[PDB]
Amino acid sequence: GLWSKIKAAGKEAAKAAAKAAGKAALNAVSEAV
Repeated sequence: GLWSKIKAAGKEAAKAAAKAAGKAALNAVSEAV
């Protein structure tokens, strides 16, 4: 059938921004308190 081509990259793409994004978020408000 097919051995895929862009799977490890995409699976790693979204798996990073989402977390790294909310990261600076907590540090932001947690710094204003």
